[PDB]
Amino acid sequence: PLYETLNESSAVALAVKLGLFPSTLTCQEIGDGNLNYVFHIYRALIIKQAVPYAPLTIDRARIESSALIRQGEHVPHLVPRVFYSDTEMAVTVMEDLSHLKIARKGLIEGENYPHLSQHIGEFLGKTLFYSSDYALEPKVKKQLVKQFTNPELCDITERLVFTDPFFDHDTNDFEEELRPFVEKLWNNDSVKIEAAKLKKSFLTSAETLIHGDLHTGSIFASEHETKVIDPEFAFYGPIGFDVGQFIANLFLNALSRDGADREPLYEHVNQVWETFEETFSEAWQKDSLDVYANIDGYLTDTLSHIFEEAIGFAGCELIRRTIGLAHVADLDTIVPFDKRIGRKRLALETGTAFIEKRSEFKTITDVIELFKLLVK
Amino acid sequence: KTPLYETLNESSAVALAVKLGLTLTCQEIGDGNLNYVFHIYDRALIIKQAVPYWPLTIDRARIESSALIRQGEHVPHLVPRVFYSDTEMAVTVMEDLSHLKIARKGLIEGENYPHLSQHIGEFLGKTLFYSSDYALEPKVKKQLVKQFTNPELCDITERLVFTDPFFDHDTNDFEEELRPFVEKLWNNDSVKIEAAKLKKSFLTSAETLIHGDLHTGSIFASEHETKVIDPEFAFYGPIGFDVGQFIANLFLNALSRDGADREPLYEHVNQVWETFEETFSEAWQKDSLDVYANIDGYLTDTLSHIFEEAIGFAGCELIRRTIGLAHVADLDTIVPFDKRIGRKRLALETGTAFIEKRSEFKTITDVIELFKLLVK
Ligand SMILES: Nc1ncnc2c1ncn2[C@@H]1O[C@H](COP(=O)(O)OP(=O)(O)O)[C@@H](O)[C@H]1O
Ligand SMILES: Nc1ncnc2c1ncn2[C@@H]1O[C@H](COP(=O)(O)OP(=O)(O)O)[C@@H](O)[C@H]1O
Ligand SMILES: [Ho]
Ligand SMILES: [Ho]
Ligand SMILES: [Ho]
Ligand SMILES: [Ho]
Repeated sequence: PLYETLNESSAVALAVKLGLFPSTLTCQEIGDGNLNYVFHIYRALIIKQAVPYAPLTIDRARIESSALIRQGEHVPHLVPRVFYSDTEMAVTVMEDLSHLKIARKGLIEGENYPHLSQHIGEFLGKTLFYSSDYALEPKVKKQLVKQFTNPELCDITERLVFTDPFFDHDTNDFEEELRPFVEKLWNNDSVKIEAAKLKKSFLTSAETLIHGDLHTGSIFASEHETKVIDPEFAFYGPIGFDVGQFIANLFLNALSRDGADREPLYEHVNQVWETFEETFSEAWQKDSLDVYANIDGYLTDTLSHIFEEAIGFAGCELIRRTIGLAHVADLDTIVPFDKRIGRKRLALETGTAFIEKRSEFKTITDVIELFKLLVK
Repeated sequence: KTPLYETLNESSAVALAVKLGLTLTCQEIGDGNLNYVFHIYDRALIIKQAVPYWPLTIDRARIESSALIRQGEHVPHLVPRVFYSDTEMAVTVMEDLSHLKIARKGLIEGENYPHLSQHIGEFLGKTLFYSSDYALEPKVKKQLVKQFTNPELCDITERLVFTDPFFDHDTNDFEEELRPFVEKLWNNDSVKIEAAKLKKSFLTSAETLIHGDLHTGSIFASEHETKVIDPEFAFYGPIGFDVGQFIANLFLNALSRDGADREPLYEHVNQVWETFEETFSEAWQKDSLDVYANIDGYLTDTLSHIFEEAIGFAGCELIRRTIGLAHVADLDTIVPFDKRIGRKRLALETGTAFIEKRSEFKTITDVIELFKLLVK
């Protein structure tokens, strides 16, 4: 069996064997998860390897490499370069981005990252367009669907984002002071029917190759640079999903802040939708293969559908990150405790509003303005 | 080793039937040029084989065999039994149904087939449910999507049903007397935008394993029996598609008839929707895996979505069959010529109305009553 877990030594040996170094090197394992090692080798390099836990298939490393390379074809400046990949060893050798900070960390420290939304909006519009039926011959697209089928990672999302938070399930994790509001959600038939439909779309709508986990902890940032990483959840899913999960995580950071310190984030939500729409639209007009593409009003109705699902998926992400298994540092580190519970209540209520009202919003401004009203 | 595909003849077809262990006479009775259908007698047997030669791979035989077997697990009384299949030779050995008549032929001859809609409604509700995410564990369903990926047959449909009739494309085929009305369709931006969305759903909504070409020429019928055949177009697609294609073909036959003779067809349109809804609903109650399934109103909204798409897909089928490459004998055999033109103009008009107004109908009766008024 060809798979063997690497260490700092064999990681160095792999790097030299690839001719990526002469080589005089030091290696430190710097990963923060329990299912991947990330080896930093210092010119520098990163080698990421999936571990079986021996649980989750090491096949996600094939998806991740393939996803990163595909993203690199259209937005090379917004993803790490890949130098080597191997499915059997479950390895991706890629560009070192140690000079950057994970965006969630920076944002909690109070960095504002002026270009974050412009860069992520571009990432969203080009990646989501160029792997769609709008951009690709349909027989080609259908092969990519097979190639990026991701049953085990999709299973995590289907459960965590779309199901468990809405019921009294074992995976949930919330303070007992939130229970009155949590049980309010559980008893809300109409929001749950809506969460069901959004889930159905997640299950069935193979529109493009999505990132599948595009939150602020999956992005590197500094003043001038942005890089998206860790596309292990990539599969063919709804266009609105990456847009919505990103947006929710900007709202999650706003909720961790107070007063006028929230404005940079509200500005990020506006600018990211704006940039997504502009970017998707330029691509659509330049590169669409569809005979229907140029019919007046078709791009518009298409964007309206993506906008609506995006808001619904943001609602689920807001709710999921508050009371489910996998939380965010933005909410969990708010102090004092009573203030934390207050803001977590607001994440629940705004997420609910987003799900229920998603088709009523006409612009991103309506979304921002409604959120601001609720969180006053 | 070597390539194993070889075209069968009447002799080698008999030799295979005996080698399988299943004094004989053989006649090839196929009506297309892409398949041979060998009838073997004395008890009887059918052997279908794909021909390589619209050039089309023999891979469709693999789809068809596996689609037939899957349909048979839930509705064995509504599909021919499969005794043997082989992907390399591209053969399906199946139950003889020569005591039955192709439904389109029988309907044009004036057969009414009292149970046709009862039987097709059940086929529709059970096949479409039990292969969906509602019925299957999502990891299981996702592998069935790979297995029934059908790029070439889908390409036919995406072109013929959803694209070509709506523009001045070379595949179209209509009398020059229809041109004023045909060009009216081509210039209709708002209906084309809706055809585009219906297509997008065909391209992207992997909800269930559908038959993909369920018209009246794909069904065997007698007074007491119904059998669905030729699921070569099978893939993971929108639930409403089979429902809508079938419905459109009942309306196509109605248009070929006059006056009081149309009523058994209108009753079939009503009964097939009713029975589909009943059958799908019973299945939903008894066999859903979804925690969301029994939330009051969710089955209802789900059926409303299927109903809407089904009417829009019916619109496309009505138009497609009238002016596209592949016509229907119901319309093309209408006499005299001017009557044929009149009825073909109405198929275009009702199809357009179906596409445009699909979300405004509340019941199947609404659909039947609008059709009746348009074809007075
Ligand atoms: N290309 C890289 N350059 C520098 N550090 C990286 C790089 N990729 C990952 N890391 C570090 O390792 C951590 C975990 O990486 P990630 O790809 O998210 O692994 P996991 O999928 O296990 O979460 C990141 O937060 C980051 O600090
Ligand atoms: N199981 C069967 N029993 C009896 N006749 C059959 C059977 N299957 C097909 N046929 C006959 O052969 C014709 C062609 O079958 P079909 O499966 O529709 O092939 P094609 O894909 O080439 O149209 C049918 O219209 C029918 O007359
Ligand atoms: Ho990560
Ligand atoms: Ho990851
Ligand atoms: Ho056929
Ligand atoms: Ho066929």
